[PDB]
Amino acid sequence: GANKTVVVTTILESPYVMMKKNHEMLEGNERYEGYCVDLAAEIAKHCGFKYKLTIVGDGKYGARDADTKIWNGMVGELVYGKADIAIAPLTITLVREEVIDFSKPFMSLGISIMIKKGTPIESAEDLSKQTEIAYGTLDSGSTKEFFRRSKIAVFDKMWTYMRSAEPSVFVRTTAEGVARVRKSKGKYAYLLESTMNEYIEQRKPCDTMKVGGNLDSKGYGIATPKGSSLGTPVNLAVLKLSEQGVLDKLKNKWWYDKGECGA
Amino acid sequence: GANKTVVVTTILESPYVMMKKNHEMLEGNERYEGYCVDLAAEIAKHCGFKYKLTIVGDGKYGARDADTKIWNGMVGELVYGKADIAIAPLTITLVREEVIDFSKPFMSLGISIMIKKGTPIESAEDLSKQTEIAYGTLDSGSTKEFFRRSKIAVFDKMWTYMRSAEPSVFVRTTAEGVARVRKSKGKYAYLLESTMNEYIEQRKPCDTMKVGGNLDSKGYGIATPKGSSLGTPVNLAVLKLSEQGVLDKLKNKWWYDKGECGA
Ligand SMILES: O=C(Cn1nc(C(F)(F)F)c2c1CCCC2)Nc1sc2c(c1C(=O)N[C@@H]1CCNC1)CCCC2
Ligand SMILES: N[C@@H](CCC(=O)O)C(=O)O
Ligand SMILES: N[C@@H](CCC(=O)O)C(=O)O
Repeated sequence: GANKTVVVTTILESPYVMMKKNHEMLEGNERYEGYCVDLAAEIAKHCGFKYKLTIVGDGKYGARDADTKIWNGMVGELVYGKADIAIAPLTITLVREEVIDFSKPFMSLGISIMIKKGTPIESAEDLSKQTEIAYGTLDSGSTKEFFRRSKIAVFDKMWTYMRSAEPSVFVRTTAEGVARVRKSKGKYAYLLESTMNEYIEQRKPCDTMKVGGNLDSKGYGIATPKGSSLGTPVNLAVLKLSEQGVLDKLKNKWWYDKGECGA
Repeated sequence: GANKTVVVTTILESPYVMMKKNHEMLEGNERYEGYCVDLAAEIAKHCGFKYKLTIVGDGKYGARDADTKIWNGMVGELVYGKADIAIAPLTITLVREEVIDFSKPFMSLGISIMIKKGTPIESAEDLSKQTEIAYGTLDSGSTKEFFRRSKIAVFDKMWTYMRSAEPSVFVRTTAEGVARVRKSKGKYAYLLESTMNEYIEQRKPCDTMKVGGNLDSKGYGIATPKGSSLGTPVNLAVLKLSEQGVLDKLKNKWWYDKGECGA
């Protein structure tokens, strides 16, 4: 029927969506800033809809429980009808593609290694061949699943270690993973997406580093419930924004214009 | 109805599809080798179909004539019903997305600069600010369209030069562009996709080089006629192959295992 205000699910993840310092001063969409806040505005303008940004209730990206088969996170909010679109750093994966629609990618990324500066690790192979430096991933996301399902020798070796490590090497939020790298004196390395790694690398106190090549190559897509009428126009908008250079401009805005660690 | 032999349109473009040295000895799909030959085999296996590789009649990727509105190339072969699927380095673009279906990307690329080794050019900006070194693109493709439609200062400046340059800076095939770089003594630079640039860089006589960062960021997708039943299973196959590491393995096979210029 007639156009309705679109409910957008997203996640507090820097620099994609961040609470403005004075958010209690503010209301609605104005509380938030970042790459995905800007992207949401652009997509909405190019598709002719009004929208409401909402932070996913459980603070998760989206995973399906093996027993209950229930989806959590942003994927859950789409699947169960709580939100109309997810505009966030949501990784395109096979298991998700089967239950939600994805746009063509608006940003590329790969799994990558974050270290505290001076940590004697250059690669995944290096991590896998030692035990003094612990390492882990975010839970309820595509990185954890990557290791869990990998049949590649090095990554299987890493997963075999991570799943049984004590204390737990897994974290609830990216900020938690970063905090642990920073506070563990080089004895913890964090496996996270290159995009987030490269952002943090240019933030004070300038004490972390991305090392080695990416472990995989993929992208984030804008997600809609399977068969939603929003899917087509949203996909065209992403392609138009890409071709206009708008996506590149926004990356510059939120990553390198935000750089606090020099050149 | 019942499963039918799938007609695959593709293009002779190294290392994606190449005629085996002894092709006149061979018949059908066995005449060809390369990344997209291997990908076609994998996609067909994972989707449960039989197929016939065919080289696009006009040797073009696909562009729409401004007057007649007729599509040429591989895109034309899909649009007019001559082929069931395109498995090739076919760039995902807005204008194409509106007339054909694309899988999620199976390979990333960006527009890039090829020079003869020793050419005093480091960037697009460098090319745009001089006239002694000519430069151009392939015709009937996404790179030419990129420059034609760009509102970005440097690229508009480049397009303004390229469209009126004499003699023509445009070429019919990638091999032609490469031949011209190689034979023009540093007085021609070629604008082509990073994937093709990086392949040629590792081929004898080892006299070309990719310089500067990419001008854009995008990907190739597997294409089907709009609404075709093949689209869904093909897209899942691409994601599965990505997640299994098969796409990375095939890239290594055809780019770096094929490297003739040392380390
Ligand atoms: O192909 C990719 C990344 N990418 N994404 C995927 C997957 F979709 F997640 F499966 C895969 C790859 C590569 C390897 C195979 C699987 N990236 C792609 S394709 C593509 C775009 C962009 C992109 O990042 N977006 C650019 C990056 C900079 N500005 C926006 C933009 C529109 C045209 C098609
Ligand atoms: N982008 C990931 C979350 C981050 C991670 O898993 O490292 C996802 O969509 O699940
Ligand atoms: N991949 C391009 C062809 C190569 C180019 O334009 O540089 C296309 O699909 O049109």
